[PDB]
Amino acid sequence: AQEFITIGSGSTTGVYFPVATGIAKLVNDANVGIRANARSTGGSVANINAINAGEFEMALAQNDIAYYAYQGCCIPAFEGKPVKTIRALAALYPEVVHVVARKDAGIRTVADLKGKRVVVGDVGSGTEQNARQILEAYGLTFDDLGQAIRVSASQGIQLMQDKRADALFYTVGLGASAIQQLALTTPIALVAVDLNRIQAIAKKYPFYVGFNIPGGTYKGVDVTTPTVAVQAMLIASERLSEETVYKFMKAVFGNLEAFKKIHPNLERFFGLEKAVKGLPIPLHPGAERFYKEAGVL
Ligand SMILES: N[C@@H](CCC(=O)O)C(=O)O
Repeated sequence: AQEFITIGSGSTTGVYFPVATGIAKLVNDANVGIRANARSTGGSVANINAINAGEFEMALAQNDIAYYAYQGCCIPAFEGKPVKTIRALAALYPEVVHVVARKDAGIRTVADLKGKRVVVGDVGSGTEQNARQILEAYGLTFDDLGQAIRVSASQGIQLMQDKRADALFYTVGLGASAIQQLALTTPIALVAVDLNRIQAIAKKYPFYVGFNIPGGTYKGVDVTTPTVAVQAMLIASERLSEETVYKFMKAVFGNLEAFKKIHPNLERFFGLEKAVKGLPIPLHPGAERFYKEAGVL
């Protein structure tokens, strides 16, 4: 096809990557004049910066990060430096904050992370921002950690396996390959995140919702873990034409069955009505047209 669209995602072993890869496949197989490809990246912040720079046309990103970027606030990457070019295409599924600790590492709560070697997320990840915020809720900062490691998901679980890291954060949909792998190769435990503590700073970071990771989701973790979650979204540049986005939406979301087959999180959590519910940034004109046509707006 002649209109090229690159979709920013995340680590190859996270959920954004397989989802973006699946979306690109649906668009390319539709033969509608669009040539799409998914790019692995550090995550939400890197993706939004790439769209702002005109390097990516679309990307997956957390709703909280998208809001901070659009409004130009809350986090260093966007404080006083708004990215008004991003638009929402659809809300997708919940991204849960996973706090994974090696057993016998002396870590039972977030407070125990003080002095430990922790993988806080990849460079340019939304994960790193959530990690800083959660630590703040417990009165800590990255300077209280023994080491704040920033690497990809694959690299992070390798460090855990080799005992070069004691804990790892990952804001990601349930069932992420990286987390499943980590649980299978290493004796781990999931650290809970107290919603009440998070609520104490909800005025600064208002997007967290309570979420329970069901016991048995990951190998060796049979107890349910109370934590928090944000929402994964598909975003795009306002520079894309209304018709390009519309055509794209039809090829991707036109056949819900085919779309949900891309990943278990979509099959489990995706819905057209929820796709336009409580968005943090404006909908792209082409998406608005699609949803109106679908009778959702
Ligand atoms: N939400 C994560 C990425 C999760 C994923 O790759 O599935 C981030 O922005 O860092």
